[PDB]
Amino acid sequence: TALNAYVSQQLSDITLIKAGASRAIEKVNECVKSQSPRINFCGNGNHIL
Amino acid sequence: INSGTTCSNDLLYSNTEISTGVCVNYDLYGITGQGIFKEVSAAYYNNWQNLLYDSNGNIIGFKDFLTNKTYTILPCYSGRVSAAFYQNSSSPALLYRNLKCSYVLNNISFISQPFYFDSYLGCVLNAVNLTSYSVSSCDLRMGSGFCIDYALPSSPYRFVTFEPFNVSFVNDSVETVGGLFEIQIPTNFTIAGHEEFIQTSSPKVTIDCSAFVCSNYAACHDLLSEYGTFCDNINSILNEVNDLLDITQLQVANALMQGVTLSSNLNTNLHSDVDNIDFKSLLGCLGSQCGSSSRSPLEDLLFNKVKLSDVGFVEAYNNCTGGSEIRDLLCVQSFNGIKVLPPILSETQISGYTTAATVAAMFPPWSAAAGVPFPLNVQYRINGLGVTMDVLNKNQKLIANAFNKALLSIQNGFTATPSALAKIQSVVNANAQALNSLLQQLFNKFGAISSSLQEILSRLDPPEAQVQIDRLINGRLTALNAYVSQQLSDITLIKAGASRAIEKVNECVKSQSPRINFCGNGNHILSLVQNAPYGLLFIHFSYKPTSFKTVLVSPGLCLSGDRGIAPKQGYFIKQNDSWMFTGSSYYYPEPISDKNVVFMNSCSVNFTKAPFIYLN
Amino acid sequence: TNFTIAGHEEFIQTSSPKVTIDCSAFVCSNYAACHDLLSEYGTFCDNINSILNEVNDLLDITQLQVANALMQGVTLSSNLNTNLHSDVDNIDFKSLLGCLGSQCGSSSRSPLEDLLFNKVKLSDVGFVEAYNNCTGGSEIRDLLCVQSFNGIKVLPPILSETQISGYTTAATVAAMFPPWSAAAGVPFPLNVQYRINGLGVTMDVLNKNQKLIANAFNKALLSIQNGFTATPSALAKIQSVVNANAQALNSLLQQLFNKFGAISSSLQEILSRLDPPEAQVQIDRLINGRLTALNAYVSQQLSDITLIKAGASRAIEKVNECVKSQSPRINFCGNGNHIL
Amino acid sequence: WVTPLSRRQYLLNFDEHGVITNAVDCSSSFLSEIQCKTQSFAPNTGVYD
Ligand SMILES: *[C@@H]1O[C@H](CO)[C@@H](O)[C@H](O)[C@H]1NC(C)=O
Ligand SMILES: *[C@@H]1O[C@H](CO)[C@@H](O)[C@H](O)[C@H]1NC(C)=O
Ligand SMILES: *[C@@H]1O[C@H](CO)[C@@H](O)[C@H](O)[C@H]1NC(C)=O
Ligand SMILES: *[C@@H]1O[C@H](CO)[C@@H](O)[C@H](O)[C@H]1NC(C)=O
Ligand SMILES: *[C@@H]1O[C@H](CO)[C@@H](O)[C@H](O)[C@H]1NC(C)=O
Ligand SMILES: *[C@@H]1O[C@H](CO)[C@@H](O)[C@H](O)[C@H]1NC(C)=O
Ligand SMILES: *[C@@H]1O[C@H](CO)[C@@H](O)[C@H](O)[C@H]1NC(C)=O
Repeated sequence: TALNAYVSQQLSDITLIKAGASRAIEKVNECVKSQSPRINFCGNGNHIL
Repeated sequence: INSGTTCSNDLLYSNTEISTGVCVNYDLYGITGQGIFKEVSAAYYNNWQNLLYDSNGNIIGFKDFLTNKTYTILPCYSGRVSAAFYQNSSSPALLYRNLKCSYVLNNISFISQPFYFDSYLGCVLNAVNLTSYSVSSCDLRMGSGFCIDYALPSSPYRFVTFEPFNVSFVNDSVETVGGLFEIQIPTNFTIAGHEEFIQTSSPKVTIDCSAFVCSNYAACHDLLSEYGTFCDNINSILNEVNDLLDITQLQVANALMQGVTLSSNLNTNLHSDVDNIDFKSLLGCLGSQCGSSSRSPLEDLLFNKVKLSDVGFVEAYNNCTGGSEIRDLLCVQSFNGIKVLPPILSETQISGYTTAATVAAMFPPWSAAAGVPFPLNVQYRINGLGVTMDVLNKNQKLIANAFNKALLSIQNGFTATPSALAKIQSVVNANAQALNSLLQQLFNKFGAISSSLQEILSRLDPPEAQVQIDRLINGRLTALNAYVSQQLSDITLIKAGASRAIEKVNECVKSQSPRINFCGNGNHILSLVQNAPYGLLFIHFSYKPTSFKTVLVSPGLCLSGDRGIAPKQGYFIKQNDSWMFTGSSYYYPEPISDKNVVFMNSCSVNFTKAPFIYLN
Repeated sequence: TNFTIAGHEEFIQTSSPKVTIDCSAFVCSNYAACHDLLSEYGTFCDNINSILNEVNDLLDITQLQVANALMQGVTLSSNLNTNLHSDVDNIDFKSLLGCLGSQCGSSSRSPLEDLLFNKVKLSDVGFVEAYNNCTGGSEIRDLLCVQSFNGIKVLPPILSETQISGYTTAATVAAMFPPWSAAAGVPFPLNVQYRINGLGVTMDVLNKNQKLIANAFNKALLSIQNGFTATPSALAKIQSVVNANAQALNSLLQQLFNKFGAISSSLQEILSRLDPPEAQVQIDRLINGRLTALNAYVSQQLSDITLIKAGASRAIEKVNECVKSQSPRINFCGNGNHIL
Repeated sequence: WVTPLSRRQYLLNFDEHGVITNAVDCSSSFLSEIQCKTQSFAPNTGVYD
């Protein structure tokens, strides 16, 4: 029962980890390697690089 | 046991022939079960072999001793019935999925049903075959594009198709009629509104692991102390869910209060309108004198229709001790360990943040508009869709009246049958159902003699009491584990939704992004934000044409000298034997200039040649 | 100095098979002494069904959102028959269009969709055909009917594949013929020229070279079409998802042959060999294990549905930003030099 | 009139005065099965398995 609870908690946390990693990939592709015409996404209003 | 030759002939019976094609109970030399037989031709049976098994240890064949014949054992059908029932009806419809009507009426049914026919899903009972008719929405969805409709007066049920989406059709051409295409350009327009609710939070549920199980008995506590901690794993999950909710709320507040600056001369009692646009229903209070409530009238109307809010739980928990009637279920849940805690930030603070964010796009220095006034920003965002600036400068009071009418309509639509309140009440009902299930879980025996510890402690011996309480403890702990797993699965989706909520707050309200088909529906103009129970409410304004006309347009032209011209967000029309330019969203002919035509240095093949355009 | 046009493919999962499980049919097949004990665990039965119904409702809402995103603001003419008009500016679209107009019938998919579906058997139509070929002839020794005899059965989605194919065909036609409701009113060749010019290419070469662009598009479409003979990544994922579903179903079915510390894994032998006072414990020993297995399965399903919904939202965003419009987001739709 | 008896499940409805007014046998028809599943007498519109 303890092992099942642990693996369930791990499988639940993996989803949030993957969501954060996808957000990081999007931020890398849209703020580091390219200058996106979006406001309040990469920084705080006055974002340069 | 139940296999061999030494049998007991006390309960004697006569030998019967083996029947094939029917599901019957068999007793084959001790082998008992239920299945269907089938005569086959098998040659793999040796002299010392008479049974056929599988990898799981199930008999799937045999050979009779008296008659050397081979048979195969297969089970018969075993399934359920799908029934669709309306609000007030005599008998619900029936659907046997993947079964023919003959098999149903001959084997599994013994009632002479008057209505029966075959479909793509199976045999349909108590319905009418009307698949030639289509509907837009039906509450009884069966699958594969079919749904059952109910018509008040044969049978009231009908079997029709399901098609919730369709395209608009016009009477134009799909070819090149004389070198020019045929498209429709709007001639009149108006402003329309649309509300949207996105859930950003969930009720914070805290469970006392030592009170849900072993409420007040000492022997129960001493027995639960033998299972180790077994409560810290639940407390940590609850605490981490509460921390995730708090972080989400803080991130939403930061996104609402990111880079905003106002003046110290506002009072919200005299400056509540700009360009003849009434915004009193979307503002709270910002100044010196104000009470404990700062919610706008729209937020008031939204919160007055929901009882379980941030203050509703507080009032319900206050009205538990003493009082007049304590028959409420919330007090009963609180007396067992299940209690809901308020969020870290009050609703008044969120309402004030929303009011500040709304004012930031209404008065100088126009923080939420990059330093652009409200009417100028609206005109720019309408021109960006292919509308000339002249008709926008001439029609301003009309736009103000359209905005006022849209606000009045979106304010009055929440009275009879709203749309954003449906999600709120659904979330509330889901939480209430989960709490009721977790509470009713305590009324199960789980193999014991009773579901009450008092009877077990006052009837049986301490060892028998322990034996009876152990199973209850295990069952309740399993229920708590299932509940915390469900809570994690729900908080994951809540985070996924709050992410998009924050994204839309940052990219649709406090800023204007070139992302088309993201905030609105392609014709988005402006988006606002409002405070809602367990989420936020967005007011999306769009550009909606009303009238249209048929005109002939040209994709591009080529001038003299192998030069070419291409329009931007528009077309080239022909009137009084002259080429001019018009917008893509409003019919307004204007002379061809250099600010709306892309210049090229190559004459295309399918471009219309006209050596009469005197443009440099 | 010289350029060409290349094509790529990408598959995003948006839905999943809808699995329904019955507590009674899975725990106590047809025995009353087992039902008498299962009645004590009353609240454990009407929770798995609720979780599965919530999962099915979420999948239905996701499919409806995908359909709405595919059919949002699409104005088409009433003089299109989909058979007389199938190519524009020397670019063929026969392998990408199905059937649209008042001349079609049941068959409405495209040759590419037919070629893609002819390699996948465990689809909704496949499940329907299997459940039809189950008991009642066409011997059902397959595992699907055995799972169906124990309560494990897959239900078809709300919207059939034909309707989704028609929606995709309409969305593709919306950017192929006037009015161009999916290209902001810009014709296809002019839109391609503008998208190429936006990367830093002069208009002279684009205006002088158009048949080359048409031939490049045709060659890319032909290479994408005649490329499924091997094992690509899209087909690999489409097979892997159904393989994982089948593996999970078989693992759940195999749980009925475990003893969990009892004398046997079959209730028939227990009921025919021991007395009820000694058989109740042996039956409860299996009931507990089967309930735990069902709980673990529904937990795994609720964990996977979140990733499924995230992928579906990503697909909806790509459809709304990369297909029906041209968004100025670099390194989002393609590898920097994306066109359409 | 005489009719035999047996051990079966039944649904009972009590008013504000404690008088039984309605009853349905859960093993009589499918509508009765739906009513005993929902523990009510006017269930909502839906697809019940
Ligand atoms: C179903 O009924 C038909 C006709 O009564 C019979 O021939 C057939 O064997 C039955 N099927 C089973 C599985 O008993
Ligand atoms: C079946 O086979 C056995 C083994 O040869 C034989 O002794 C017996 O007579 C056979 N039965 C019949 C009915 O032929
Ligand atoms: C139901 O109606 C449709 C349309 O008229 C028809 O094609 C179909 O054959 C009918 N079904 C039966 C069982 O007759
Ligand atoms: C455009 O529509 C508005 C709204 O009814 C109306 O007041 C106005 O007269 C219309 N203009 C024309 C030119 O039809
Ligand atoms: C400027 O706009 C305001 C707000 O609509 C209006 O009250 C005022 O009369 C306008 N000024 C003139 C000169 O019309
Ligand atoms: C570019 O390559 C293609 C394909 O080989 C060829 O047809 C074309 O002539 C080339 N262009 C130039 C300018 O060499
Ligand atoms: C130009 O028109 C011809 C027919 O005159 C047609 O075949 C060709 O596809 C057209 N090209 C473009 C780019 O529209």
